Amino acid sequence: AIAVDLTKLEEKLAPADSFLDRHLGPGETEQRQMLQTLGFDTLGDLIDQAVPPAIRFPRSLQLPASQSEYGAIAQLKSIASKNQVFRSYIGMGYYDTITPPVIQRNILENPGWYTAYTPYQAEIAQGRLEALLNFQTMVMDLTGLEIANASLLDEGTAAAEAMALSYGVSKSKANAFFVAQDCHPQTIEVIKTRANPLGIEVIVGDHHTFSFSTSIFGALLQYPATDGAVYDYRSFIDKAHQHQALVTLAADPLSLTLLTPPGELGADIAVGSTQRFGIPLGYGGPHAAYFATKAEYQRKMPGRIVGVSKDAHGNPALRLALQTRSNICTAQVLLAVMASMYGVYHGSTGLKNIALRIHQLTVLLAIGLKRLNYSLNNDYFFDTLRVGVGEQSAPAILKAAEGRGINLRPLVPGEVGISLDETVTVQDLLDLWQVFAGKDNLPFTPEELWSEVKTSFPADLTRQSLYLQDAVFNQYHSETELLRYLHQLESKDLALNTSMIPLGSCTMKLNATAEMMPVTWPEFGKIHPFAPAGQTEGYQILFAQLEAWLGEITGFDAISLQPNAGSQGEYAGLQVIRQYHLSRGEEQRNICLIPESAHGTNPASAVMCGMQVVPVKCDGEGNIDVEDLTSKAEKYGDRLAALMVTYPSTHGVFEATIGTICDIVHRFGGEVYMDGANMNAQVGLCRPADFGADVCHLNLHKTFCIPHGGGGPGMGPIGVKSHLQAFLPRTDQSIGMISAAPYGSASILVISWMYIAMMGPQGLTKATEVAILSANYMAKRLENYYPILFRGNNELVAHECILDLRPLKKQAAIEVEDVAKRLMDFGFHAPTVSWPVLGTMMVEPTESESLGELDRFCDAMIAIYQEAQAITHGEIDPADNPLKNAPHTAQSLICGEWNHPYSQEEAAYPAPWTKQFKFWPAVGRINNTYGDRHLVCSCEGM
Amino acid sequence: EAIAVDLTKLEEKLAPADSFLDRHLGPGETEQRQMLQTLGFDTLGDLIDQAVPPAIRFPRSLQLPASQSEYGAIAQLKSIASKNQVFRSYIGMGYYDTITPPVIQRNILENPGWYTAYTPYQAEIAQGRLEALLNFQTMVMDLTGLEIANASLLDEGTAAAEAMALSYGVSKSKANAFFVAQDCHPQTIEVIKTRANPLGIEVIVGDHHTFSFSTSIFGALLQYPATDGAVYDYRSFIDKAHQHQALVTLAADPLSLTLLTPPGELGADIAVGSTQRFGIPLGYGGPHAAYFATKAEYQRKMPGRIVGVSKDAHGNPALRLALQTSNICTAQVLLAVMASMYGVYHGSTGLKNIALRIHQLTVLLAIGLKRLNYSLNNDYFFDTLRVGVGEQSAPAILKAAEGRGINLRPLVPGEVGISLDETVTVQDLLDLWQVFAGKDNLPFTPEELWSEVKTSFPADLTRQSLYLQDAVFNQYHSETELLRYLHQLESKDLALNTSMIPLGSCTMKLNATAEMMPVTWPEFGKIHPFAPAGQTEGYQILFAQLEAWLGEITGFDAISLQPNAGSQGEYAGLQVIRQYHLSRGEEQRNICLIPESAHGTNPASAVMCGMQVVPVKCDGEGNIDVEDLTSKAEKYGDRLAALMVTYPSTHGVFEATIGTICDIVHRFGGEVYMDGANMNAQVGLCRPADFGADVCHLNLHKTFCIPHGGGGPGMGPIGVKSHLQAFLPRTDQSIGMISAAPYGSASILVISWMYIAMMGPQGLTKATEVAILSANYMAKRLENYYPILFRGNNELVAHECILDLRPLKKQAAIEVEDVAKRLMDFGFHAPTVSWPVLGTMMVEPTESESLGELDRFCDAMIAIYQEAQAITHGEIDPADNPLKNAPHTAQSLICGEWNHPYSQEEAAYPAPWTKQFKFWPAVGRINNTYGDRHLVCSCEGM
Repeated sequence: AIAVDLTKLEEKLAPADSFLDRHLGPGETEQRQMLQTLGFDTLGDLIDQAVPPAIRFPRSLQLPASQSEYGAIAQLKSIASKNQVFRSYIGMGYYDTITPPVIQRNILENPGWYTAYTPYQAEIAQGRLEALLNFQTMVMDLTGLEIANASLLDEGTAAAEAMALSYGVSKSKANAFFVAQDCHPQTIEVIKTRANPLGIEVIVGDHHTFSFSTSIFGALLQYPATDGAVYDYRSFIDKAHQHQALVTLAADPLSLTLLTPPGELGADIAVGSTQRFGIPLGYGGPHAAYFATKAEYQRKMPGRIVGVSKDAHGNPALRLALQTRSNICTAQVLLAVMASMYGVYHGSTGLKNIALRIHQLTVLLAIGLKRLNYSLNNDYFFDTLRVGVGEQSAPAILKAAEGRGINLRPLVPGEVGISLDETVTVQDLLDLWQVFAGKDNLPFTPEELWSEVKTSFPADLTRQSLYLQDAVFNQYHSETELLRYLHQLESKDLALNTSMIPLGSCTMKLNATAEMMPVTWPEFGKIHPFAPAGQTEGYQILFAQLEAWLGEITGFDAISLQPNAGSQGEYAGLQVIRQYHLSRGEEQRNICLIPESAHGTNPASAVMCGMQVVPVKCDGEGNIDVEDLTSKAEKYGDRLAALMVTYPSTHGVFEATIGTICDIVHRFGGEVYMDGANMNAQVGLCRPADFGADVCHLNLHKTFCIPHGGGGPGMGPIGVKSHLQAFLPRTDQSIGMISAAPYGSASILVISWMYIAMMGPQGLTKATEVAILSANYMAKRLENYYPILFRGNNELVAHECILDLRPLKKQAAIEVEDVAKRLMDFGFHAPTVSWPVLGTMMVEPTESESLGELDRFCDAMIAIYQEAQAITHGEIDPADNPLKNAPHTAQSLICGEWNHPYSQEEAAYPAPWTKQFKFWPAVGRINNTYGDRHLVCSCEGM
Repeated sequence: EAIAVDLTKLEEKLAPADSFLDRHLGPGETEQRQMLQTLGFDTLGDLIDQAVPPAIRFPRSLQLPASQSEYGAIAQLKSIASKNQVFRSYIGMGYYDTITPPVIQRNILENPGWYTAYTPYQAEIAQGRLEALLNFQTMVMDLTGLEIANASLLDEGTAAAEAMALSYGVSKSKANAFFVAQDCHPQTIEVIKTRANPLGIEVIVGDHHTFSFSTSIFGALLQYPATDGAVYDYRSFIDKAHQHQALVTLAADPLSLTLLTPPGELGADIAVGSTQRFGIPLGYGGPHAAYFATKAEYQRKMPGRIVGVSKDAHGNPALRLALQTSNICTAQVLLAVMASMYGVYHGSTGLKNIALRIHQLTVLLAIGLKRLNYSLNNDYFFDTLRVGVGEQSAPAILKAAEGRGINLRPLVPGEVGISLDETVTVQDLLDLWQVFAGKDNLPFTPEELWSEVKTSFPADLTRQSLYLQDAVFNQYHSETELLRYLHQLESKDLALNTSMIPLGSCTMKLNATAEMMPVTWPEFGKIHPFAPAGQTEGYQILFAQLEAWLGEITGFDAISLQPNAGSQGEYAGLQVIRQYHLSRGEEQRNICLIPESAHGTNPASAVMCGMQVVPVKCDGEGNIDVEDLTSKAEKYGDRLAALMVTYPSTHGVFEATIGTICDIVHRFGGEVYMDGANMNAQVGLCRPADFGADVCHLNLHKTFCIPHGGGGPGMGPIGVKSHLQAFLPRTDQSIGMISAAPYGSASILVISWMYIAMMGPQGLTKATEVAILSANYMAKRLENYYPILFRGNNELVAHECILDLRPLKKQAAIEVEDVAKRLMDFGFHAPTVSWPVLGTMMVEPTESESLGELDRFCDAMIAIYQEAQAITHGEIDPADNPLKNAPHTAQSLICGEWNHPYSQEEAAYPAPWTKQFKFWPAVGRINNTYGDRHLVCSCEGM
């Protein structure tokens, strides 16, 4: 009414700063130029010919009008202010921690560290690869095990991965997995949810009293336990081995500075969270989980691993190793970088002092509580006490704590848990004692307790082995030293603050500063995921709005924000479809149709969901073969569970048959799952639910601006129709838990909230249309040099195109890898290489890159084409030329004798923009086969 | 408490926590012991006893709060900050809220790559900030319509005082009066009067309309728009002033100049103002870059620094500081960079739209206030209304406003001022109307007023000329584009995130992340400097603590935090001394003794203070000649105002005679002023007040961690003895105002508070001691290669040493400049060149740099020594060698023919560390003489 009058007044005013104009690369003049090149009169005409009219969304998205960056920040601040930052001593796998300011500013808030993606092009990712190598080394050192990966999603899913590995290397027919009842309860739920579709029996009970009478293939033990108790697990481990089972310890890595580590205990696998290595609570995440095991299991290791290899010059160089190896894809790289830098900055001595101090404060707390006549049940503990208070006092104690802004853990009636952490001071101790005392004057003085403190553990739990002894953990302890180390690593990596990284299937669009800013507000970053609901009302509002907006964008009736990667979204989606068929009394439906062009996460997820994968052929033009789909649907009619489809296709094509395809699947009793990684071609133009999908996931780290983080973090929320809503993961019928935290990595959800709020309905749709314009523009510019492999109706692509480089191989013996490395010399990260089609490149510019930048990339590809033609025409040595020898380091050009049939200038400055700004490749071409032959995954190798 | 001290004893029993001192210091205990052994001492304490004269050694610990961790100090400051209230201030008076584009906040203001280097003395490794400054000059020239502009001044009022001084210098008449319009901002008037006082300049303050020109003036200052908002046509006043041989300065709001006819077109001779509202936080006063623009004829008369376009050795364009009576040194570079990036990001169209919108909202506001029967006094305005409400209503309106978190400006009884700004929304106007209406239901609807708005100005005030038409202001409007432009410029510059910058007299120590963080908390950054005291209690506590702490460190009885540079500190100190002599009835005391080794700011400040400078000899050993001092003090006995002394000397030496020197000055009736730029050799070891200084300034941006900013911002607080306290600048006896804001750049004072709070008394003293250790270590390493020019008693230096490079000139025809450029090829910024002694380098490592870093720098100097020896010995051409051809760009090594008697590898990788990480000089050696000959100070030239 008045808001309406004001809104109308505001529209009369001179135009304010529109975030849309900062998010888009091409402005209106640049857009018109691109349309002229394509032969289209208007953007509307292009879009009307690209998107099949039938699936087209017939109206504007119903979303709030766009806000300025300033206004959206103000609105979110108001929301955030409703959260309450307590001192949470809840524990359960999340403990407050001090992020060193230098790491917060120069990594977490530095787009040089958070904008690149998975290190597919290793020669221009040595910086984050080194940080990941440090992460692996820290994990190996602390756990006492032989190999570790470059992170998993969270503790619970890492434990589930340990269950999967154990099942896979089992010698027996055992079908049961033992889970100690004192694992964190969310871990137990994640495990059960993963075991269910596989028919694995999960036995949950006291590890002291497990009979080994039912055969098990593995066991999971918590160290220290969820209630804080430290046990000697050696005899359990011995018996498990006698019964042909592997043992996984979920072990707190900070505690391992003091306690005998899994490796020395005889454990086969160790998992856990590195959250308390300086990563914000984040109301659940993101935090890098670790996974360590024996070298003999390396081929079964989930996720990615950094290995030390050598380059063309014989110099040490890092790369992702053993890539032939779970459905995990995007992981938690940025947070693994942060955790390893926490280890670098603190060193072995600093880390140990952090744990010692925590343990001393906990022992002191215990002594004081004993004097207050409370019962203390943990014989030994690291940071966590189990306190017997009685049913009558427990609620009153919890309430008194809350009165002082403190949360404790309700365990069982009459018992309360307290977990201390790096933030705890002696003043916090006093608060706790006064809360338990029920009065401020205590029967002891704090200092007098110290003489009674024994902080030692028994010999059989006392660690003697050293850790973090490599120079990297000792050399960078001044702030200035770490600043410089971070800077030198960062300078090796080509990220979005340098040039466009046109990775097909990845959507490397703008990660706007205003979107990133709220992630580190304490009101979002400092909340424990299991804090009482009364303290998290701001997050509640954030979730409700995001659920509504993503529901409107996808057309789905219900949204789950829990899954913390695309892979997890797919898995959650298939789990809900499975639960749906069971709810109908249709237990025999386990066939999952998957087109041959699908992302590899798809069939991996289906198999984890107990489904049998049946491939569906692609036709002559690369599209889903409808006849073949129909034939297979008919054949598996009684058993059809699902079709997993990506729209537009992984070929970058808008198939007009998508509706017909969904009808066929439904006709034969299946559900339709849509992989939503290509949603950047859809938003505002079409909605998955409207054309027949029953469920989809979204990659917020592709389409909705969560940064690529060097390979994580992501979020993979799912949308479902009403008939599936009852089965969504918990926040009688739920599938259980998919992620360890109820809302996964909640803190980063503010990024996508900010994007939607600043773009508004017209803005979001314009972004999609420009993403499509730019993809078609590059295809048009390059089509005479590299065949465009797949095109849709009207000869248009969607948001990405595939360039066929196979002719270059035939004509000049030039490999796709050669072109990828040569682009480095032009100052560019290669697009997606050899997926979904071997020997090709899939290029996705997104809407955020300017025409000048698109033209530079096209000009680079055209120059490389002309270099390849020189080889073809025999105008230069086919084995010794810039393509074969790329990337060219400065040292390779400047040092030693130059024996090539081309100039150093041709090598380093092959385009004029490189003489304005030169990005230097840090190492020469990395020998891939050598690194896999000789797996070296720790700093000892460098 | 009691209990508090008991918690302290307990905490001390715990395992050692992360201590900020160990992050601040470069060398740890092991490294310190190694350095001490090379010096022939066992302990640092024993070395310090020999370095500092026993007579002046502070005999106890500093009385300061015990050190806090980074986490604890942040928490303490946060609780202080929370006592400030962030209102919507429409106070105006030269400060207007503005939106700092998040991308600029994150990637410049919060990026140590932009804030850690200092003045661009070595242009070849500072092209990035030099370009940003060129953009700033261009922006100022375009908007003001004047021919030249500098690279920033300290604030608006001092810029106007600089304009007064320029006008005085060029006047040929006997005119002694300067006219200041009474509608200038009142703080501007007081700064002007304070500067005019010691020079005997008559300041006439009155209505410009009625100034008679009867009294001869040399200059006039007019405010545009006026402080009460009114926009006047100043052409006729300017014409009359010129007929009376006076220069006219307009203090002109640069945002308003997107709409209003600019000073140049009006006939103005000089334009000054603040660029604060180009996206710089209010900062409770600063820091903000002021501008100064004038006609080309007055170019050798311009205060401050200016960037000019020149060319390098290869003929390519390159920037440098050009044209090397004002005392200004450190300016506001970082904030000039921010303001220029605001111009780059918004462009001419964007800036104009921001101004148009503000003006439209202001016209809307006035129309509504009129409908409410209020009197609107400004015929024309930009953003500021003068509202007649009557004496009775004014207090109730101001209070109602405060009730909604709004500050208005009390002008005169019965009149209220309102200045709108970039943050203002239609919702804010509604609040304003309701506050003035005294109720929420208005007799009009917001939108219905729009038909009445006439936002045009008369033709004589309407700007037609264009601005910001250069490509740089058009090409970077997407966030991705600006991110990449910022990153490219940043990459050209060598800052503290790369390597040590051992600039003598500059103290390039750690600017710790924890110190920098609170600068951008809204509770510090978003407060108007003239907000009511009730809203700034957090700042009140901050100032009181900093004053107490700096008082304890210096031994002085009172501290003024107002002066916003070392130069301003010196000037404020001499003003207080002058006022002191006046208060005793001793008007004839105007002689200022100044040793010949003093920083050039010293005599400039003395002259601005109406004093006659008398030099004092420095002896053969480099020290103040006590016999000469005594003779000059005797000779000028009855006229002696002051001695300005630096301790330790500008030669880096603790003179044992300092106390005797002070006694002599006092004996002859003078005061002692100490230049405190070398306080990094003093903290905890001696105190100026204790050995006889009456007043000193501190450079917070040297000794106390405020970052160097690429050449600003700084703060120069002064400490005085009790007998001078009455005369301190205002926040019957005060000297008036030295800075435009009562606490200068208040927001950056949190940096020094954080440093002191985290270091504690032992930490601060250890820092001083390690700074002395490291300087001595370098001197010892280098002494057989480069003569150490001045040493104290016991053969030790203080915190810096002077390397004599003059023999190289005699032997090899090598200049200091050659060595400075060659260091670039080793990855180092040169130390201080040719000051205080021509042909030498003064090296100050500070305590924050590691032994490894100190050793790399010494090793580089030793390799250069050997390169010079090769020339001396005829082993390499004396004209064609790496010293003469430095710095070497990558392109000069890679492109074209290589015709040198040394290899490209010897040029680019002269030391092993350069093969681990190489910093590339962006340009070759810049031609200095050519640049000054052909002064080009705008983007037009490059």
